[PDB]
Amino acid sequence: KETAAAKFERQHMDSSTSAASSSNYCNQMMKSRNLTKDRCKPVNTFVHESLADVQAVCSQKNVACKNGQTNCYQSYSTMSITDCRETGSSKYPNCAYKTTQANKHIIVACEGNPYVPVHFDASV
Repeated sequence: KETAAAKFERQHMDSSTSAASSSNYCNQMMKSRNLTKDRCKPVNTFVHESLADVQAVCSQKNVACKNGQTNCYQSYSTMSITDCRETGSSKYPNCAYKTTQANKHIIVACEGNPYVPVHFDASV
């Protein structure tokens, strides 16, 4: 099964472009990233920054998540993003989206495991 981290890259990362190049960006990207495979995902954001810069947000500003959890982080700087929002005519399998370009701070939930001892090697 696809990992949680890979699924985030698939749904949100587009470091290959600096911004949405046209009004059909979302229609194309929601389809090519499989976000319209079985249903039309309603709202989705793509981030036009390097994978290193997006992963770095996990060590930036800790803020509360929408659901009340405490593992969300907000980027210190704004980032180039594209908001994809379904239009009213959107009807699976013919999903349809409005593309909006923005420069905003992103807020993402991060997961990992702390760097801790896992084996005892020797003493000296």
